[PDB]
Amino acid sequence: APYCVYRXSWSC
Amino acid sequence: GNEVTLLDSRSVQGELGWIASPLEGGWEEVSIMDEKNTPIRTYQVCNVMEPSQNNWLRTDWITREGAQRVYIEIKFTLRDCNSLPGVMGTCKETFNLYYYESDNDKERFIRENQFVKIDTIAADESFTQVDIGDRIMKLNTEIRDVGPLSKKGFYLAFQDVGACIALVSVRVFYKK
Repeated sequence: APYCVYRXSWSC
Repeated sequence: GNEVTLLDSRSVQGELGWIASPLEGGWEEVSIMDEKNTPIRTYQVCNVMEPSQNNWLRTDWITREGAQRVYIEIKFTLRDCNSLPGVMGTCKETFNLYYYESDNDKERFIRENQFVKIDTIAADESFTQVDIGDRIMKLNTEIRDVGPLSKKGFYLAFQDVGACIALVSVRVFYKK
Protein backbone atom coordinates (compact mmCIF):
# COMPACT_ATOMS: atom_id res chain seq x y z
CA ALA A 1 0.00 0.00 0.00
CA PRO A 2 1.14 3.58 0.03
CA TYR A 3 3.04 4.32 3.24
CA CYS A 4 1.45 7.85 3.20
CA VAL A 5 -1.84 9.23 1.79
CA TYR A 6 -2.49 12.92 1.03
CA ARG A 7 -6.04 13.69 2.15
CA UNK A 8 -5.67 18.12 3.41
CA SER A 9 -2.54 16.84 5.22
CA TRP A 10 -0.29 13.87 4.58
CA SER A 11 -1.21 10.82 6.64
CA CYS A 12 1.47 8.11 7.11
CA GLY B 1 -8.49 35.88 -21.81
CA ASN B 2 -6.33 34.24 -24.44
CA GLU B 3 -5.99 30.87 -22.73
CA VAL B 4 -7.71 27.83 -24.17
CA THR B 5 -7.85 24.83 -21.86
CA LEU B 6 -6.94 21.47 -23.46
CA LEU B 7 -7.20 19.42 -20.23
CA ASP B 8 -8.36 20.17 -16.66
CA SER B 9 -8.37 17.30 -14.16
CA ARG B 10 -10.44 19.42 -11.72
CA SER B 11 -13.27 19.72 -14.26
CA VAL B 12 -13.50 16.18 -15.75
CA GLN B 13 -16.87 14.60 -14.88
CA GLY B 14 -16.43 11.24 -13.06
CA GLU B 15 -13.20 9.21 -12.72
CA LEU B 16 -10.14 10.35 -14.67
CA GLY B 17 -9.22 6.74 -15.53
CA TRP B 18 -5.82 7.70 -16.88
CA ILE B 19 -3.55 4.69 -17.45
CA ALA B 20 -1.40 3.43 -14.62
CA SER B 21 1.52 1.18 -15.36
CA PRO B 22 1.69 -0.71 -13.15
CA LEU B 23 -2.12 -1.01 -12.84
CA GLU B 24 -2.17 -1.87 -9.13
CA GLY B 25 0.47 -0.80 -6.54
CA GLY B 26 1.80 2.21 -8.50
CA TRP B 27 -0.22 5.41 -9.14
CA GLU B 28 -3.73 5.31 -7.69
CA GLU B 29 -6.71 7.64 -7.87
CA VAL B 30 -7.45 9.32 -4.57
CA SER B 31 -10.47 11.53 -4.01
CA ILE B 32 -10.24 14.54 -1.65
CA MET B 33 -13.73 15.98 -1.10
CA ASP B 34 -14.19 19.77 -1.27
CA GLU B 35 -16.73 21.68 0.81
CA LYS B 36 -19.58 20.82 -1.64
CA ASN B 37 -18.69 17.06 -1.68
CA THR B 38 -17.35 17.29 -5.20
CA PRO B 39 -14.49 14.90 -5.75
CA ILE B 40 -11.05 16.36 -6.30
CA ARG B 41 -9.40 13.60 -8.18
CA THR B 42 -5.71 13.24 -7.36
CA TYR B 43 -3.15 10.69 -8.37
CA GLN B 44 -0.81 9.45 -5.63
CA VAL B 45 2.06 7.02 -5.18
CA CYS B 46 4.18 6.52 -2.11
CA ASN B 47 6.27 3.32 -2.23
CA VAL B 48 9.36 5.05 -0.76
CA MET B 49 10.31 2.01 1.33
CA GLU B 50 10.76 -0.20 -1.77
CA PRO B 51 13.63 -0.21 -4.31
CA SER B 52 13.87 0.17 -8.10
CA GLN B 53 10.53 1.95 -8.59
CA ASN B 54 9.43 2.84 -12.11
CA ASN B 55 5.77 3.87 -11.98
CA TRP B 56 4.13 5.52 -15.01
CA LEU B 57 0.84 7.30 -15.28
CA ARG B 58 -0.40 8.74 -18.55
CA THR B 59 -3.29 10.89 -19.68
CA ASP B 60 -5.95 10.33 -22.18
CA TRP B 61 -5.21 11.66 -25.63
CA ILE B 62 -5.23 15.48 -25.59
CA THR B 63 -5.88 17.42 -28.77
CA ARG B 64 -3.54 20.33 -29.47
CA GLU B 65 -6.19 22.07 -31.65
CA GLY B 66 -4.15 24.55 -33.68
CA ALA B 67 -1.35 25.26 -31.30
CA GLN B 68 2.28 24.31 -31.57
CA ARG B 69 3.17 25.32 -27.99
CA VAL B 70 1.26 24.02 -24.99
CA TYR B 71 1.56 24.93 -21.26
CA ILE B 72 1.39 22.45 -18.43
CA GLU B 73 0.50 23.59 -14.95
CA ILE B 74 0.80 21.07 -12.14
CA LYS B 75 -0.21 21.56 -8.48
CA PHE B 76 1.28 18.88 -6.27
CA THR B 77 2.72 17.97 -2.87
CA LEU B 78 5.80 15.84 -2.09
CA ARG B 79 6.81 14.30 1.24
CA ASP B 80 10.47 15.00 1.83
CA CYS B 81 12.49 11.86 2.56
CA ASN B 82 13.61 13.73 5.72
CA SER B 83 10.08 13.72 7.17
CA LEU B 84 9.19 10.06 6.45
CA PRO B 85 10.21 7.64 9.17
CA GLY B 86 12.04 4.58 7.86
CA VAL B 87 15.44 3.67 6.47
CA MET B 88 14.95 4.34 2.72
CA GLY B 89 18.09 4.86 0.63
CA THR B 90 16.14 5.00 -2.66
CA CYS B 91 13.71 7.74 -1.57
CA LYS B 92 13.43 10.65 -4.01
CA GLU B 93 11.93 14.19 -3.89
CA THR B 94 11.11 14.68 -7.61
CA PHE B 95 9.14 13.05 -10.43
CA ASN B 96 9.62 13.13 -14.24
CA LEU B 97 7.20 14.56 -16.83
CA TYR B 98 6.95 13.17 -20.39
CA TYR B 99 4.96 13.60 -23.60
CA TYR B 100 4.15 11.46 -26.64
CA GLU B 101 2.93 13.00 -29.90
CA SER B 102 0.26 10.87 -31.65
CA ASP B 103 -2.43 11.26 -34.35
CA ASN B 104 -4.08 8.24 -32.79
CA ASP B 105 -6.42 9.06 -29.88
CA LYS B 106 -6.86 5.40 -28.84
CA GLU B 107 -3.22 4.47 -28.33
CA ARG B 108 -3.24 1.45 -26.01
CA PHE B 109 0.29 0.36 -25.19
CA ILE B 110 2.74 3.17 -25.94
CA ARG B 111 6.17 2.18 -24.71
CA GLU B 112 8.65 3.87 -22.38
CA ASN B 113 11.17 4.90 -25.03
CA GLN B 114 8.50 6.54 -27.24
CA PHE B 115 7.93 9.11 -24.49
CA VAL B 116 10.00 12.32 -24.73
CA LYS B 117 11.19 13.96 -21.53
CA ILE B 118 10.08 17.51 -20.61
CA ASP B 119 11.61 17.92 -17.15
CA THR B 120 12.24 16.64 -13.66
CA ILE B 121 9.71 18.30 -11.41
CA ALA B 122 10.72 19.23 -7.89
CA ALA B 123 9.08 21.17 -5.06
CA ASP B 124 10.73 24.58 -5.43
CA GLU B 125 10.00 28.24 -4.65
CA SER B 126 6.45 28.50 -6.05
CA PHE B 127 3.31 27.46 -4.28
CA THR B 128 -0.43 28.06 -4.22
CA GLN B 129 -3.33 27.77 -1.79
CA VAL B 130 -6.50 25.90 -2.54
CA ASP B 131 -9.25 26.56 -0.04
CA ILE B 132 -11.47 23.44 0.10
CA GLY B 133 -13.50 24.37 3.25
CA ASP B 134 -12.20 22.34 6.16
CA ARG B 135 -8.59 22.86 5.09
CA ILE B 136 -6.46 24.95 2.76
CA MET B 137 -4.17 22.78 0.72
CA LYS B 138 -0.78 24.46 0.33
CA LEU B 139 0.72 22.89 -2.79
CA ASN B 140 3.67 23.37 -5.09
CA THR B 141 2.81 24.89 -8.49
CA GLU B 142 5.01 24.29 -11.48
CA ILE B 143 4.42 25.20 -15.14
CA ARG B 144 6.28 23.86 -18.16
CA ASP B 145 6.01 24.69 -21.84
CA VAL B 146 6.24 21.96 -24.41
CA GLY B 147 6.59 22.21 -28.17
CA PRO B 148 6.74 22.53 -30.99
CA LEU B 149 3.96 19.96 -31.45
CA SER B 150 3.03 18.77 -34.97
CA LYS B 151 0.53 15.90 -34.80
CA LYS B 152 -3.17 15.92 -34.12
CA GLY B 153 -2.66 15.51 -30.35
CA PHE B 154 -0.50 14.18 -27.54
CA TYR B 155 -0.20 12.18 -24.31
CA LEU B 156 1.24 13.36 -21.01
CA ALA B 157 2.99 10.96 -18.69
CA PHE B 158 4.37 11.22 -15.14
CA GLN B 159 7.12 8.82 -14.01
CA ASP B 160 7.74 8.03 -10.33
CA VAL B 161 11.11 6.57 -9.25
CA GLY B 162 10.67 6.28 -5.46
CA ALA B 163 8.95 9.45 -4.23
CA CYS B 164 5.90 10.21 -2.15
CA ILE B 165 3.82 12.30 -4.61
CA ALA B 166 0.32 13.65 -4.69
CA LEU B 167 -0.64 15.16 -8.09
CA VAL B 168 -3.65 17.22 -7.10
CA SER B 169 -4.24 19.14 -10.35
CA VAL B 170 -3.14 19.05 -13.97
CA ARG B 171 -4.14 21.79 -16.36
CA VAL B 172 -2.88 21.91 -19.95
CA PHE B 173 -3.51 24.93 -22.11
CA TYR B 174 -2.35 27.04 -24.99
CA LYS B 175 -2.45 30.74 -25.76
CA LYS B 176 -4.72 31.69 -28.69
